Amino acid sequence: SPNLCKSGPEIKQTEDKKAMEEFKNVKIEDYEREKMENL
Amino acid sequence: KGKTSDAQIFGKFDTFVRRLQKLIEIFSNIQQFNALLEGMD
Repeated sequence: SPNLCKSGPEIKQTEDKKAMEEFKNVKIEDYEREKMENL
Repeated sequence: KGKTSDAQIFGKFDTFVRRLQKLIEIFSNIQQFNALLEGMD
């Protein structure tokens, strides 16, 4: 389904070409930190 | 125990200690939700 995707929060926001191979690198880190606070 | 104005000050000190704990509790409630859960936050 297209319900899942990348750069989802806002569609074509900031216009970052680097984001597609970096904001992905950043978002798992941001999510990874969240689990370290839980435990 | 030795001998068979000072109390109202001790009461105003207990009230000051009570107010400081209430601010500490509201603090700890915010931190616990951060640790959790979108609805919890």
